[PDB]
Amino acid sequence: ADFDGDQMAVHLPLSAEAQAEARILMLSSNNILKPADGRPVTMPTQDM
DNA sequence: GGCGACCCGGCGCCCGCTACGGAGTCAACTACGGGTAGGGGGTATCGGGCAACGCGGCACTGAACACCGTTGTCATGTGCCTTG
Ligand SMILES: [Mg+2]
Repeated sequence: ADFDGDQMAVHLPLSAEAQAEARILMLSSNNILKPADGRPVTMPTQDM
């Protein structure tokens, strides 16, 4: 997702189970490593 | 005469979402006959508006008895005086 111009859908987990999964499984901070080859993907390089 | 290419048909698909324009189009006819449906007309049936009149507590009716309280009342008992 570059910032040239891009829209991103936002979805709402409703049930207690859904927000539980989103809190535990689908969290942004528990997916540092890319599943393709198990290397970091959450440290981009453009500016920092 | 099954192999064989080849030929052909015939089919199967062809990243993701939002968000983003409108446009809308060429050749019968009449007669009948019914039946439904509308309209108003009139009619039986259901629904809305009022004071007595159901109640009840108690209250008055005190009236007529009852419940103590009272000073009415009586015939009948002590104390002093007179005579045996
Ligand atoms: Mg982009």
